Amino acid sequence: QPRKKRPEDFKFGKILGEGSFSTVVLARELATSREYAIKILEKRHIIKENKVPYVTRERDVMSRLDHPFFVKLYFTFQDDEKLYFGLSYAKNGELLKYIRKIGSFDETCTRFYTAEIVSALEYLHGKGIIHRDLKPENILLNEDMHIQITDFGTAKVLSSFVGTAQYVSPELLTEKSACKSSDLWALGCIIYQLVAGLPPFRAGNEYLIFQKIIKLEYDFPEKFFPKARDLVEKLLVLDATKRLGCEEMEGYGPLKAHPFFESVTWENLHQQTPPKL
Ligand SMILES: O=c1nc[nH]c2ccccc12
Repeated sequence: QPRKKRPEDFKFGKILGEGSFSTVVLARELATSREYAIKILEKRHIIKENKVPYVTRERDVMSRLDHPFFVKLYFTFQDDEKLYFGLSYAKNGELLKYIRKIGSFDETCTRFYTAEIVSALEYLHGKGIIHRDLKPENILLNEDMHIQITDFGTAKVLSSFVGTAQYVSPELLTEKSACKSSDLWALGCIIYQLVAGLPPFRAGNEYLIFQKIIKLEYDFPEKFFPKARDLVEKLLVLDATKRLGCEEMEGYGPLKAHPFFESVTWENLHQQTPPKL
């Protein structure tokens, strides 16, 4: 393998994202002129707040991913104060940006992007990995407008944590337990948001959102594609063992065979040209 990279190998540019424990900065490697999104984490702050297990798990999960619809981890290094993770740069930003820009997706764009997300989840879940915080903010778009799912700090590897309120599955609120089917619940919220323009469970504060989620209190706009509504109803199901895609429903085959996806070719989505948004 190549000798470890270091900060001096790059010219750092603009900040791409900021979290409580990390900052992602666009960087151009001098020897190659390649651009990477470098996630930078301060060792002191991680240790102080007991985040070592999360940072360790994020790195370890990313190392295992080798699929076009996921962030790729190219390299890591550290200096005295900071860890550096070299990630694929998703030039077009967040799916959420496009939702806002255009309001809501037509049926062809909903179908295509939903199919990429389902195909990515099939790969992720086949590895026994659960994302636990899936949402349009961490579904990025590459230069070619294919998805690149990111943000694995909170993932779980199948042999505690609660993600973003609007996408939280009822079982987390009633058990503190997660599973693959929790990602599928989030998928149901995302589809709904692509079609309606907004997430299904909304309210003034988290407490009230949580109330709506555990009561399955949401509804569909009249202009909701009927087949997409049927799919969303089969995903937003309080009983986690009855969600389309979960093991107790015999997995991804029946999900991928849903009528909403009739015209989808599953085998080579990454090779297909995405519908203009
Ligand atoms: O461009 C990115 N690629 C991977 N992860 C990210 C996280 C935040 C902002 C950008 C990125």
